[PDB]
Amino acid sequence: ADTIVAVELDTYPNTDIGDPSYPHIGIDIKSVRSKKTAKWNMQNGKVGTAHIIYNSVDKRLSAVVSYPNADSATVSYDVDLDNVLPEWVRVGLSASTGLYKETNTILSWSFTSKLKSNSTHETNALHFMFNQFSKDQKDLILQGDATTGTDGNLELTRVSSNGSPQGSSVGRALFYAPVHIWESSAVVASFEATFTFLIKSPDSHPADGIAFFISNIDSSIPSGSTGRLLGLFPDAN
Amino acid sequence: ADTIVAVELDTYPNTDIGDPSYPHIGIDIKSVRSKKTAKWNMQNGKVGTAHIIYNSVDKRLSAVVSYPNADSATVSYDVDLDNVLPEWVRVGLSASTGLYKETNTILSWSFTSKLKSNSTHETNALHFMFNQFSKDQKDLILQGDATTGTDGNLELTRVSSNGSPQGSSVGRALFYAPVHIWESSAVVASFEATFTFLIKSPDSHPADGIAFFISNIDSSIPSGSTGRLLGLFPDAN
Amino acid sequence: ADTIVAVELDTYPNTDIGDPSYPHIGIDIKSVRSKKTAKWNMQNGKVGTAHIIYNSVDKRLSAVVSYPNADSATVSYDVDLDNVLPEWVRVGLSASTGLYKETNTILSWSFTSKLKSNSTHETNALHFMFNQFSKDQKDLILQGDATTGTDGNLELTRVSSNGSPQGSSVGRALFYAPVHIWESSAVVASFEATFTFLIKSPDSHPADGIAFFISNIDSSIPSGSTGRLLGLFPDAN
Amino acid sequence: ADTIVAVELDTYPNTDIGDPSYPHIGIDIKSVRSKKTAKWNMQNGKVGTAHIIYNSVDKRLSAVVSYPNADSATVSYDVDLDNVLPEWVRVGLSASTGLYKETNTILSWSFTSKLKSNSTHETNALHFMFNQFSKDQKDLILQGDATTGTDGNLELTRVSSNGSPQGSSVGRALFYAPVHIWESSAVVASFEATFTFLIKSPDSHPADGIAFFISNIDSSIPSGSTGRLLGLFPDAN
Ligand SMILES: CO[C@H]1O[C@H](CO[C@H]2O[C@H](CO)[C@@H](O)[C@H](O)[C@@H]2O)[C@@H](O)[C@H](O[C@H]2O[C@H](CO)[C@@H](O)[C@H](O)[C@@H]2O)[C@@H]1CCO
Ligand SMILES: CO[C@H]1O[C@H](CO[C@H]2O[C@H](CO)[C@@H](O)[C@H](O)[C@@H]2O)[C@@H](O)[C@H](O[C@H]2O[C@H](CO)[C@@H](O)[C@H](O)[C@@H]2O)[C@@H]1CCO
Ligand SMILES: CO[C@H]1O[C@H](CO[C@H]2O[C@H](CO)[C@@H](O)[C@H](O)[C@@H]2O)[C@@H](O)[C@H](O[C@H]2O[C@H](CO)[C@@H](O)[C@H](O)[C@@H]2O)[C@@H]1CCO
Ligand SMILES: CO[C@H]1O[C@H](CO[C@H]2O[C@H](CO)[C@@H](O)[C@H](O)[C@@H]2O)[C@@H](O)[C@H](O[C@H]2O[C@H](CO)[C@@H](O)[C@H](O)[C@@H]2O)[C@@H]1CCO
Ligand SMILES: [Ca+2]
Ligand SMILES: [Ca+2]
Ligand SMILES: [Ca+2]
Ligand SMILES: [Ca+2]
Ligand SMILES: [Mn+2]
Ligand SMILES: [Mn+2]
Ligand SMILES: [Mn+2]
Ligand SMILES: [Mn+2]
Repeated sequence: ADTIVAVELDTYPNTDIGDPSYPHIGIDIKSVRSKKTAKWNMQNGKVGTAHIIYNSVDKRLSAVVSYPNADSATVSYDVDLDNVLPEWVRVGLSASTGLYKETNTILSWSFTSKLKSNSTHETNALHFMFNQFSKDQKDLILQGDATTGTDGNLELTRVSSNGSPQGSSVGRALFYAPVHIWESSAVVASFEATFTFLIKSPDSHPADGIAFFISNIDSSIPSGSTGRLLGLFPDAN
Repeated sequence: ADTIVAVELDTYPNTDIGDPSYPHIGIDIKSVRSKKTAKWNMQNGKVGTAHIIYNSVDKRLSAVVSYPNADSATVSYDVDLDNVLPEWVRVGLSASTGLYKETNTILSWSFTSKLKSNSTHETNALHFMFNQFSKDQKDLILQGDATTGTDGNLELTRVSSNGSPQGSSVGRALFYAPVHIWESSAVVASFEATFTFLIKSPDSHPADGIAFFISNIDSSIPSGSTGRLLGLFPDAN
Repeated sequence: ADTIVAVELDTYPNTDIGDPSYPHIGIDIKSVRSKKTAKWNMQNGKVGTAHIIYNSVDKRLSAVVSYPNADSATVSYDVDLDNVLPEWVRVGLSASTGLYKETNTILSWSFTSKLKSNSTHETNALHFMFNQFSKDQKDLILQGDATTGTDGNLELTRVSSNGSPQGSSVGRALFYAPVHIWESSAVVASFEATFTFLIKSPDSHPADGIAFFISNIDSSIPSGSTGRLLGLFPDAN
Repeated sequence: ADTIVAVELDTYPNTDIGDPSYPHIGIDIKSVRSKKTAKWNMQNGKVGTAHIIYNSVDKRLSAVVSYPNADSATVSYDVDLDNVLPEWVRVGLSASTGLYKETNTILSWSFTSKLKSNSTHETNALHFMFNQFSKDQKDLILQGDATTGTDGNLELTRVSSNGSPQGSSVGRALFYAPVHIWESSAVVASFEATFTFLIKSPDSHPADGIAFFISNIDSSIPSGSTGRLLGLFPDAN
């Protein structure tokens, strides 16, 4: 299977698999059962912002999710990515729905990664910023039900003609170029990601969530990973 | 077949195909016969720097090549890239040798492209910086004789284990991710590229040169494009 | 006597001193009488964007002003800044009103300057971005009627608590740190500036305009430089 | 007195005031007696690099110092800068010598600070990079014995005409523009600083060290702060 490290914006509580009894943000390391979570007050129909950061000095993965004029939610977890992910990876966004649904619209997404060599202290870096998505975005790899173009946004999951989100949907978008996330021969390594989203649902219980993830370069949506699996894992192990 | 826009650092004069009688830098628009050139005092064995810039406001492609403590060579050409290249392209470096040779070593390469929407005025951007190249640089597509790893450098053309250049060689390196170079519905579009090189040759007359180029995404080294064709064109038309 | 280089967004035509008979954007080099102008379709009440760029390779100062979903206006002028401005300067925004008025509200302002050494080929750079202004913005030098705080915006000229513009007003805002705009020992040098503005007026003829300028570090609003002088020049010579 | 937050590269152990019995790097919060330290293998005559980082999500100040092809030293400390420093500050570098001496040469220095609004989620930023220091660097405030120009470097402490470092010297360099380090109404605040240095001494025990610091905007060298006080504190409390 693929190797996944992700930050999830979980909108639906699946208490039988470790989720707390309320929407939450979490840090997932090779498992959908978050290693750490924090309560999240998701606002249906409002544009939110998620910021993820990691640096090899502290080797701590943190994330903060918030809405304009509102208290934010934050979660952090100490993890050595050199022992979890392959040297080269691809980064992306994923989302899913199951019995319950919601729109999983991405309005913007930026990412920056830097690697400083230990031998010459020279830096290698990558940065990309999307504030508008095109109908034919060649620098993005769309998987599953993900689509771009409508209103210049990226719709990770299926949305019908009348604008209603569909259930049992899963979709992801990965940046085309592989990213050198870590190198034993580097003095300092770090990355940051930011994305704005719009989660809207008709029912009282929206599902299932959105996640920023990092994985092996040839990663694909695990078959049947709709619902609680967030298009990231093959099972709930 | 391929669509090419490039800035050439032509070290060998091929006066039979439009080249001036001296090393020069030039702007090539869909043809190896530069639309504009400038005399270049290449210094065999010294590390040089090349800077290329373009913006849709002025629709002018300019380049400056220089060596520390020496007069620089500059060349500019008016050109609307919207009417020359396809919307999406790939950027890279190319180099070749023929009867005569030279090392076509790249010590660093950076690139930045920005596109501003005409509707929301928001910007999309891409930036990458290579100050060290590794044996397995996954975010680079290597073609022909290009290799990476030795001394953390990118050798565009064939060189022995000691550093001796070989003739009849051609190689290119392209950034993995496609770049959205121009968009009709964009207020301003621009890009810049910078690369440091080391051209060293044992013979009196080195050849054939190095070039920074922009092409269709599926661009490949044209058959037989060694020597004077710099691995960019199929013929000298 | 200050040394001024500026890009003006001239809303009121003063034909007695060289202005064309319509709103326009122009490049002013040590004189309010623009060296080059372009027709500008100012839209009263709407937020617009102005982008200014200059690079030592081409030695050309260009600017583009536009409003979402509308054609833009562009003006360019070839000028060697090392022969016009002192090596060190301060950058800022200025605006004024006279018999007629308008709000000269700045919603955001960014600037980036780079100087690359000719001996070591290394670069010095400065970048600042203001997407929100505070009541006490310590990194900004406010002159005349300029104030910060109201709705997180920078009001260059006097406005009432409700938003009504006042006549006979002049104000400027300069970045606190001096900028090394040019250095003889530099291979390449360049800068870019961007700002969003909101010009609204109750009368049929708004005045007088907004300008992005570069001046000697100790520059101040010339005595009586309200109205047509845009707070930049002592007279209309 | 001033309010100081700093990262010290302490080359001389003063065990009577809390220093460990070996050169070290430390985090100083309003006191020369570091809140946290780490063993540092300083290499006399070699160019080293220091990287400092801080972010409001983890509220952790970290620093890493190293030399090419050698293990690095790292120190991290939990601290909420919002409760230690004033809203606006100035950043700089300081160094000193006492009975024993060393050259406290700075070859490069960069800094970046970002503040994201909680009501608009828009960010304000500042970035500066010095790879070359000029004899008259107007964007730098030099204090005490600090000088610039010699070989394009910044000499924090006095060096004789023969190139020998002098004892009982103290000097600092602060960036001209004040920096908005924290803002209650900001969702995320962060900053990073990097600088290369060259510490050389004929002595068997060089002294006293270099430090990157953040202080009140009107900060000046405390009288008599040579030696173990690193030009940052008035006493060793
Ligand atoms: C029949 O009940 C079980 O299945 C429904 C529907 O599950 C699908 O839809 C949800 C929401 O989109 C996805 O998260 C799932 O992966 C499926 O795709 C669940 O809603 C039920 O959950 C409720 O009951 C559980 C058992 O007590 C509890 O743990 C949950 O937190 C929730 O209260 C239930 C899921 C069984 O795994
Ligand atoms: C026999 O002479 C012709 O061929 C040689 C060798 O050409 C190959 O090597 C060069 C240098 O690496 C490459 O640029 C070519 O593409 C081939 O790979 C050339 O050196 C000769 O050029 C000289 O003579 C020309 C006159 O015929 C003159 O125009 C050139 O400027 C140069 O002085 C020559 C090339 C014929 O096309
Ligand atoms: C009495 O007329 C002259 O003065 C008025 C008022 O000038 C003040 O207000 C304007 C607009 O805010 C500022 O630009 C000035 O600097 C003063 O502060 C001007 O409006 C008049 O201009 C008109 O008439 C001119 C002469 O025919 C003509 O050239 C202008 O284009 C305009 O049509 C006039 C200005 C004399 O200098
Ligand atoms: C007489 O000894 C005391 O003073 C000398 C000189 O101090 C000055 O120079 C040093 C080095 O440049 C600076 O750090 C000081 O601030 C003064 O400017 C010190 O070298 C002595 O230190 C040694 O002895 C101490 C007492 O046992 C010990 O704690 C130190 O670690 C060191 O071994 C000494 C300092 C008294 O405070
Ligand atoms: Ca869940
Ligand atoms: Ca040639
Ligand atoms: Ca006018
Ligand atoms: Ca000490
Ligand atoms: Mn969960
Ligand atoms: Mn040529
Ligand atoms: Mn005018
Ligand atoms: Mn100490």
